[PDB]
Amino acid sequence: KPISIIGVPMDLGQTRRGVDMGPSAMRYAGVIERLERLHYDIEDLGDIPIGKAERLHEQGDSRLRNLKAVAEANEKLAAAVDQVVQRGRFPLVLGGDHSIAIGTLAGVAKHYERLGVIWYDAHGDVNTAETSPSGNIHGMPLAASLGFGHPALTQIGGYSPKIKPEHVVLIGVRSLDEGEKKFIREKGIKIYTMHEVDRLGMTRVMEETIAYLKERTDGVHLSLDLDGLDPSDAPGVGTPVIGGLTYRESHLAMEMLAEAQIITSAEFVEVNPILDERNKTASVAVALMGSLFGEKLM
Amino acid sequence: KPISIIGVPMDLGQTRRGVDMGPSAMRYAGVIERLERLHYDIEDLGDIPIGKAERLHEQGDSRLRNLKAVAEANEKLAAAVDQVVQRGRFPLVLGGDHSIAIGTLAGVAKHYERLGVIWYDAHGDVNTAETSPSGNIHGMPLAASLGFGHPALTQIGGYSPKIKPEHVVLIGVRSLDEGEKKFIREKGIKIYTMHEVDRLGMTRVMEETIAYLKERTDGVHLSLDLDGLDPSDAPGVGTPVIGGLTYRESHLAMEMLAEAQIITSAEFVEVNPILDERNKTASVAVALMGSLFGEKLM
Amino acid sequence: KPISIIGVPMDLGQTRRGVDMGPSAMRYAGVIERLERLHYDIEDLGDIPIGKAERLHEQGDSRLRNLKAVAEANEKLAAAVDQVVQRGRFPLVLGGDHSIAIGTLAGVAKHYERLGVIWYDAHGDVNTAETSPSGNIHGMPLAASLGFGHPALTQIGGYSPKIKPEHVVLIGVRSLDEGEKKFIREKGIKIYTMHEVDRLGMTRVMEETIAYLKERTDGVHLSLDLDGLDPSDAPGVGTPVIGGLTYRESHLAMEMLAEAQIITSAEFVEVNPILDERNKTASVAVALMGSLFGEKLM
Amino acid sequence: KPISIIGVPMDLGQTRRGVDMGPSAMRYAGVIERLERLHYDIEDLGDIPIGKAERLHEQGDSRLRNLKAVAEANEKLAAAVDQVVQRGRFPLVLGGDHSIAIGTLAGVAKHYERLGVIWYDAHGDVNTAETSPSGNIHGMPLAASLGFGHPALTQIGGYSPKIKPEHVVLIGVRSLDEGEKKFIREKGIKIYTMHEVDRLGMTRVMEETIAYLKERTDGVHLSLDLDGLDPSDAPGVGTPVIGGLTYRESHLAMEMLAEAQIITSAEFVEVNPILDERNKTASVAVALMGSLFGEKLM
Amino acid sequence: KPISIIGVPMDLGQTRRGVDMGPSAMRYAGVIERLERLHYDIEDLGDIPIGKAERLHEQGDSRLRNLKAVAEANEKLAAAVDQVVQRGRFPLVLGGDHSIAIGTLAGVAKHYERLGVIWYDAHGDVNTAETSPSGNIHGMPLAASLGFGHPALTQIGGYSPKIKPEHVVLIGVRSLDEGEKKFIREKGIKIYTMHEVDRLGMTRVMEETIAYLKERTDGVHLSLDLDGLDPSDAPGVGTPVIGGLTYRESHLAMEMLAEAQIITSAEFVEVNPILDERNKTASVAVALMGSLFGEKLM
Amino acid sequence: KPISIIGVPMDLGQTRRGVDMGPSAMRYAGVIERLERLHYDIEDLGDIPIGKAERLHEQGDSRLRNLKAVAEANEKLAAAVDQVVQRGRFPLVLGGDHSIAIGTLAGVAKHYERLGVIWYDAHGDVNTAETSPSGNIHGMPLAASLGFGHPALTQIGGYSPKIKPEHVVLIGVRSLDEGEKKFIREKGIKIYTMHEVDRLGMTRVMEETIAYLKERTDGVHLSLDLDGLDPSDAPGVGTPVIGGLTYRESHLAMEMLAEAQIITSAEFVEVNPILDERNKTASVAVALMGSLFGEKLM
Ligand SMILES: NC(=[NH2+])NCCC[C@H](N)C(=O)O
Ligand SMILES: NC(=[NH2+])NCCC[C@H](N)C(=O)O
Ligand SMILES: NC(=[NH2+])NCCC[C@H](N)C(=O)O
Ligand SMILES: NC(=[NH2+])NCCC[C@H](N)C(=O)O
Ligand SMILES: NC(=[NH2+])NCCC[C@H](N)C(=O)O
Ligand SMILES: NC(=[NH2+])NCCC[C@H](N)C(=O)O
Ligand SMILES: NC(=[NH2+])NCCC[C@H](N)C(=O)O
Ligand SMILES: NC(=[NH2+])NCCC[C@H](N)C(=O)O
Ligand SMILES: NC(=[NH2+])NCCC[C@H](N)C(=O)O
Ligand SMILES: NC(=[NH2+])NCCC[C@H](N)C(=O)O
Ligand SMILES: NC(=[NH2+])NCCC[C@H](N)C(=O)O
Ligand SMILES: NC(=[NH2+])NCCC[C@H](N)C(=O)O
Ligand SMILES: [Mn+2]
Ligand SMILES: [Mn+2]
Ligand SMILES: [Mn+2]
Ligand SMILES: [Mn+2]
Ligand SMILES: [Mn+2]
Ligand SMILES: [Mn+2]
Repeated sequence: KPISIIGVPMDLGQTRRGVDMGPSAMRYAGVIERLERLHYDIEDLGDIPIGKAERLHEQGDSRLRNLKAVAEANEKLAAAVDQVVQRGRFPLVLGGDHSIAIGTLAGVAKHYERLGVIWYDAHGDVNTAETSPSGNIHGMPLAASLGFGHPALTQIGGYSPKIKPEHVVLIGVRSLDEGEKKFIREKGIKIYTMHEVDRLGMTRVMEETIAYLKERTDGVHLSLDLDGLDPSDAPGVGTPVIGGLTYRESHLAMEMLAEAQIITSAEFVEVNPILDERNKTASVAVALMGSLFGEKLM
Repeated sequence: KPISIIGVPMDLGQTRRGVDMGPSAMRYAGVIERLERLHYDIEDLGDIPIGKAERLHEQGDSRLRNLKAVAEANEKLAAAVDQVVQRGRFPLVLGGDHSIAIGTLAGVAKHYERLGVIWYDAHGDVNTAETSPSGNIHGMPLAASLGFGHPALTQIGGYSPKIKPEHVVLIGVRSLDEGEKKFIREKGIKIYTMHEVDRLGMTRVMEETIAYLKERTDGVHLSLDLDGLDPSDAPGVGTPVIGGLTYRESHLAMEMLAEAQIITSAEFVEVNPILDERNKTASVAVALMGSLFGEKLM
Repeated sequence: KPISIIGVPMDLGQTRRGVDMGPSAMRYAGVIERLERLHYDIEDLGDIPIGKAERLHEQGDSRLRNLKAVAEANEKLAAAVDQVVQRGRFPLVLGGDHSIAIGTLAGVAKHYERLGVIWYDAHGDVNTAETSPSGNIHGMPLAASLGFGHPALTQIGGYSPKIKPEHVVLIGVRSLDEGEKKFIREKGIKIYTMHEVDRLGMTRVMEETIAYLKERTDGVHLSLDLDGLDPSDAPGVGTPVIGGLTYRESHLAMEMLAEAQIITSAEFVEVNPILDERNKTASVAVALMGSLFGEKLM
Repeated sequence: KPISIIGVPMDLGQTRRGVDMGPSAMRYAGVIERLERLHYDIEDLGDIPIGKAERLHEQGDSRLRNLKAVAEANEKLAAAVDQVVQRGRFPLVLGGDHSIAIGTLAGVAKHYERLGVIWYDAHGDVNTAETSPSGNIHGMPLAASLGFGHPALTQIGGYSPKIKPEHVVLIGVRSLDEGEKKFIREKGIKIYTMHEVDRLGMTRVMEETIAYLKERTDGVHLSLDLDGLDPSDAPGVGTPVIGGLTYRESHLAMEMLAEAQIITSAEFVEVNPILDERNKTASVAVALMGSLFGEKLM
Repeated sequence: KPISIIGVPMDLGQTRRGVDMGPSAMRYAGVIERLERLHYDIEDLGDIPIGKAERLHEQGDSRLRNLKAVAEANEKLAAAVDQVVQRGRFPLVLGGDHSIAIGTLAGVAKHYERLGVIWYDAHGDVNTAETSPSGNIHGMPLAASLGFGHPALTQIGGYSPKIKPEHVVLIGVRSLDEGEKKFIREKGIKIYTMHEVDRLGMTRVMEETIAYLKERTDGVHLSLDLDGLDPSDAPGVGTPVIGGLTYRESHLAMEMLAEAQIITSAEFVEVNPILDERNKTASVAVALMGSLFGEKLM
Repeated sequence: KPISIIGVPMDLGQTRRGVDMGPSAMRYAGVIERLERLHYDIEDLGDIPIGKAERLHEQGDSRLRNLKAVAEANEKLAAAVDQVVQRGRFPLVLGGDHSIAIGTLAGVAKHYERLGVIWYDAHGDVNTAETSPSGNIHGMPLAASLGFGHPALTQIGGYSPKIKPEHVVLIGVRSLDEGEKKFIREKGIKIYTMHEVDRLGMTRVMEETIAYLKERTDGVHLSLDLDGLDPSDAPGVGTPVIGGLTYRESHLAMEMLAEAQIITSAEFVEVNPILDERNKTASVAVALMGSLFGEKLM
């Protein structure tokens, strides 16, 4: 299926500047060339216009920092993504902090009976203004997409929820806030923390994830945060957490997903050139995209 | 069970200075705060007074360097540990070189009918003055505790042996002197070298270890030497050996032990701030203690 | 004098992508905050719109790569800069590759009888299509400003030359093409290569430079390329050359310039976040700007 | 079986200078002492004389760089190796780029009815002048030994082919040219790329490899290219590819081979001191040789 | 003159733990052997007992963190130092944060009519509770010794001030708070910031410093903070500031002081093993002490 | 004057293996191409055959390790060098440990009435079997050439001494054994240790050196040991000593020598690829040769 790339230069979901340079860092890491080689009809729809944040003290949210600008940028993204899907193309969203997942899922979910989600990440991203310890919206996209959070976030695209808890699989988690542990536990979300990855191995984790979703969804969205990889492999992220997934485990994951042919949309986020070492993180993302989209060693 | 921390600023078991700073390096890495967060009644009983070495020339044996100071400090440690156990508290000993294991086991073992031991280490520590290639007592604590070695060491606490060979499990070993291989083989001590870790995987090694001990001991003492981890993960040790256990394998091990609820005493040793990089090793030790004591990602 | 910042996201002057992210990397390194603290009336006029390059094979220049887009972007910059000067403000241009110096000098020079230039750089940037070994325009701005090169470049702003050879001082040079050595020699341009910096010392080099220009110009433009600093101090540049000026020599230079009060316009260029280590180079630039604009240790 | 070491200071199989220093870098890393310690009768037959290449423009094929010199040096190697085998000794060849495998296999194969080969490498080394993207002969030894390529290479030792496709096992591959993928696929060569190693685990890949070959060969030659290991473990190679085999996986592999007792000849190649960090790569090779030849941790 | 070493395991002058390990890190870096080699009668009087701080909320001033404990420990130090001077020995104090200078100067100054001070540091350490931006007493010792600050600090040893402004020389300064710049300016304290060191050169700064003090004091105390050196040379400090003095400049400084024979007491402070790389900073301090005490290359 | 390169793969003057790879490490760093570019008639006469060391036990002196092999290789070198000089060519010797200086000076000195020597090094190399703390001949070449030492070394080439003490200038020294300090002092050899370099500056040291020699010699031999540079700039040496000459000071020195036109022979020694980082040291040596032989930045 033809691919359409949409860059979302978003950093309002968190406080570290530079993550808005992620889309172009990845473009410069050769994302187009990489995919063209796989003989794909690849189109780059450019970047979503992101607005600026007003004085924190002058406006609305500390438990929900930059809510208006984040909700507006996400409305735009949701529309762009909805259109690509309508054109029968695969939407490949390049971030940008994880708050953009709200817009991506808003544009995709409407097109599926039961959209599944694989959240490849070191965190849960299931906080609400009530549970968030930072007020950073990039830590709330999954919860918001499940229909939990501020209506400005849960209603993007004009509907909610975008997905169901039983159709979500978290992989690589190693940092959850107490409220999130409760959320995950209570909503019954399938989660493979680093304990399970270490204990079962990435092959088994992926086999189970693929079988679980394939068995109950009609589409699967891959939401990959580079912080899911160990900081030694992906240093250019704002919220690094040691003891993460390796470069190889990640390529294996992408290769098994490609093999399964279940991924119908994807986004690579949190690439921050300014916290990186010579674009290493953007390069890992592009390599991972190569695997996801069909590259084979043999 | 409430925890009592006992620091043992010992460096007389070997020749590299600085390992006596281990206890405070770990305190500075936040060992108390870390454990308090797990809702533990944690108490820090301070440090065991360690004496200074006698004239190297007038000293008893080059095969048993600093024997008297080491045996004396170990008598004190054994008494302090014995008391904690008698008070119904879990003794958490922070070293200090591995020779302090002699004192820790002397204070604990008397309270169990069949105390088991998990020796997480890159070496065997089962040398005697006859087999030791260095004369360093930190390479003899396991043998001494099994009743093999100089009486000044084997009789600490007034009894011997502290444990039986069939109740010991070595994990992560990758450097054994010939006499130690003979000792292990002949005493029939269960051992998982890096070959078995690489071949079987940490999960299986831990499962087997836990089941083996759970099946025949009434208490288990964890004796963890930071040199058991790869020098890239724990550079601050006096006897580093490449090709070691990773950060994740070590957390998995601690998590599986926590889950099993078999650890009744523990000690983290050989942290040397002076051979380290910004307290990285003390930090790893504290993180490992967090997993051992119940932290869960989910 | 009030400062007006103009970002020029230019990378068409050379081939390494990412240098177009320099303006924002510096903004993120805190350029505004830094200058505001010096109690300056600082204004950020945003970025100059840069056009895209057409197929190399489809258009005009290999000895003059991206000539049209480079000349057009420079016309825009020249206008923006001209306006700031007319408003009686100091133009502070943030790049972007060095080809933007063509536009900056085009906007400034018209306002001075004898504008002097200090070219802080590892190279000479005095090539023409005839002498250029790469066809990269970022290696021709000085020559073009002196009136030597393609008319599309020498006539920006509608006049030429912008400056005279006798009013130019090169500092930190350690890589000159043969044609450039001839150019410098023949035009009689004052140059302090690393040999002179090593031999005389930065204090003497700066004293002489300041006295030389102060004695014959009515304004001095500082054109600072980060590659002038050693790659160990400023790794984020496309054309690094070892054995460069140190962090301290650079701050000394800026401090002596501030003291002299001869700098009437300035530009910091070649900052490339994508070839950098955690924004180190953008940070050095901002620190250097702090010194240039008056910061004092005492 | 006694061992005879043969150094082959070859760099003509590729373009990076320095790989000719590999034999001595390994000698300096202690290859002799390491093996003597295992109680081996070890003999160092010195180095095979390598000639200098003729003028490239006067050379016969650009798709076959340095063909004459490489074929010549290979004839000499084949003779020396043939002799060692005839003397009832194990030939241990130290390189030198991988093109020397042509000579090693030429001297060995003639002595076996069905010689098996384990190609521990990141590449396939199955190119021909037609498929080679570089013209570097170090990327053609496996194909040449299988009887595919220039006769100057396929006829070394006066016979062909040296081995059959069904007796070859590639391990650690992560970089194959299209022509090579077709070659491997069509010749039906057993291959375990990083996908399989990641998916199945080294233990299983080795068990299967050993069982497969043991079941159909009368001798097995190990041709180990240090680039098979991750560049972080073995940086001193001319063709590094990230996402490689770890230090531990490699020792496990060697240990399982030693255990199986199937290796009848071996060669360690591509060590380049000039692209290395303090002889790290030569040291790894020597340590792997120690495992291959019988070292045991327990 | 015989030397008496006094360790002061102090970290209460600031907030980073570990600087209390400085005295022993330097002992382990070989301070005694180094000095014995210079044929000195060296004596190690051990460490000054430091108390623990009282509850912050129950403390008297947040602008003066740990005031009681710091003042107490300083009284003890002053007494020990006073005693060494009375015995006709040179007091060599090892820290420990810079707040200990209050105690060192208190024990020394009383023995001189006009004690001079050389403050080798990146900061001024001339803050008061009013000007301090942190409330950390390690940033107030110079002012306190000059008689400016809380009486608990200014009256240590029972007298004040210990020294006069005209007898103080600051070298290597590159970080002064506004209040401190005003203080230095108004008290007329001689200061050589990095600008002067860069501009004049270390040789000239030292010649002038030595001549200035030699001309008006009857004793000179060297108070050397390792943060005065660049963080690349001395990473183990709590308040690092880039663009510092080099390893060579520091040895030159010590060598010129030794040559001048004006140093009558000294202290090396802020060494923090826990923020260091393999005891590098403690080693630098010891090497500098070797130069200060007479080592000569020729 | 045409240049003739003579490689001397010598490591018998010391104990660390690998320095014998120095000549080719430098050839691989492009020494020929570098000099050809300067329009030199450059000829590479290959390498001097070096013999293997005798049984350590049956060897002549532990105070003169490998004396016979070292003296023999030096006889050969002296002859090869003597010939080059007789052919009117400049002898450029590449080492190899510093003991080869004995042979280089033996072949050159006979052709001058008063040959001067510039010993660019971190050590003095003026030990004898009596003063040597190691027995390593690479620490005795200067003394031997001055006629002090074992006759097997002092009589190479059949005459002695090769040079006079008043015609020698040591630069960069920072490590002298006591006997060497006495030797230097008593023979009245001109020496600029790091103290003088730090105090006077490289420019002044070079000016003085050049004038001193120019005023009394008819030829000057440059004997440059890479250990003269700081280990951070030249890590690939067997006897590194911190606090050395920088990359720039070394280029300045070479440039001033080139300018003076006094160097009539030269040798670059102690490059050890095996203790280096990606051939960095050989690269520095080649760059230095480029400056020595006339390269100019301007
Ligand atoms: N997309 C991310 N990087 N999320 C990190 C979230 C961290 C933390 N749970 C928070 O809510 O602040
Ligand atoms: N299997 C693992 N890698 N576990 C990591 C656990 C780390 C630590 N105990 C935490 O809770 O953050
Ligand atoms: N606890 C330790 N670090 N032990 C290291 C022992 C090393 C060696 N086996 C010895 O006996 O000397
Ligand atoms: N499975 C492993 N990691 N084995 C490591 C063995 C290394 C080497 N053969 C030794 O005996 O030291
Ligand atoms: N602004 C620059 N970085 N210029 C580098 C120019 C390098 C070289 N002289 C060229 O013309 O290609
Ligand atoms: N004084 C200096 N740093 N000179 C550097 C010269 C480097 C080299 N000879 C060149 O021409 O590029
Ligand atoms: N032995 C090697 N390093 N081979 C690398 C081969 C790389 C590539 N397949 C080629 O044929 O050029
Ligand atoms: N299992 C793995 N590690 N696979 C790595 C594949 C990397 C990438 N897709 C390639 O073809 O180069
Ligand atoms: N001894 C020191 N490290 N002093 C640092 C002082 C920093 C700052 N001027 C303060 O008063 O907080
Ligand atoms: N000569 C120097 N190195 N000056 C450094 C000054 C740095 C900067 N202007 C500051 O005030 O922090
Ligand atoms: N060329 C050298 N690297 N010489 C080092 C000499 C070191 C010491 N002075 C010795 O005589 O052993
Ligand atoms: N000016 C210098 N850099 N001197 C370095 C001297 C270092 C030390 N005192 C020694 O004798 O080794
Ligand atoms: Mn996320
Ligand atoms: Mn141990
Ligand atoms: Mn430039
Ligand atoms: Mn290969
Ligand atoms: Mn201070
Ligand atoms: Mn030397």
